[PDB]
Amino acid sequence: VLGSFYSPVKAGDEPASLVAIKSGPTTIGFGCRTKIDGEDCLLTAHHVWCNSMRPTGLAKAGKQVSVEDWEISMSSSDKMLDFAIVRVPTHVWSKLGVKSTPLVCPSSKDVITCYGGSSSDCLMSGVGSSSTSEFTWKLTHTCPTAAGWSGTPLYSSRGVVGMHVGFEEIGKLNRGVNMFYVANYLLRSNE
Amino acid sequence: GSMTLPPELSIIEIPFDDVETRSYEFIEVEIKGRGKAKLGKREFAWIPESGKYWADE
Repeated sequence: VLGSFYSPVKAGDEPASLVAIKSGPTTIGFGCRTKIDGEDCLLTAHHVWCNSMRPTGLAKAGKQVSVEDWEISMSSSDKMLDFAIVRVPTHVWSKLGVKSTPLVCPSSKDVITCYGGSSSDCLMSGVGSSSTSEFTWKLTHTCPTAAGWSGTPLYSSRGVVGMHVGFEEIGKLNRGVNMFYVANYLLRSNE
Repeated sequence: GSMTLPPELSIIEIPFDDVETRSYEFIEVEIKGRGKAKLGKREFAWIPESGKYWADE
């Protein structure tokens, strides 16, 4: 499946909004830079920054920075949503050359490009479509993902429509979370 | 009865305030007959458990 459903991505040519979350010599997931609380933050899956191993550093095209005591905006412990929001300083974004790509409103059927890999230096990408379920917090996507891709944003030509969190049916359909609804509806400015 | 409580109170999250409040598309996800999740523009109530106060994870 590697090479057929996925296509190699040129290091340095990958989305400047995507970053790889590394735990020692192994990657624990993927994340992206976006505005949720009002300033700037790192969006990723819940497990990666909670259940998985301790995030030691972030890697972007070989460039890797150490992860310190960064305040977390909010992260639901639910397995369905499974998302985490970390508030990373601004002097860290430039160290990796990360831009803030905003998430927009998803659609019934939009084109998406999923990026993932064993490391930031060995990136690959898939291609699929994203759809919306009856529940405004659940998104369905066919984008071919692999193990350790959790946290990869659904990149579209219009922007980010959602984030890969898991799958509906193994080998059939995947599952993504609609951050748009969680950002302006579920998340409050009190927590 | 089941009525909304004034903002003068600390925290109040009842399914009623979410049955209706955002009347456009209020989420409807139920499971086990004991738990049900609900969504809204001014509410955040969702716990598919027995305690309904987040005692699973």
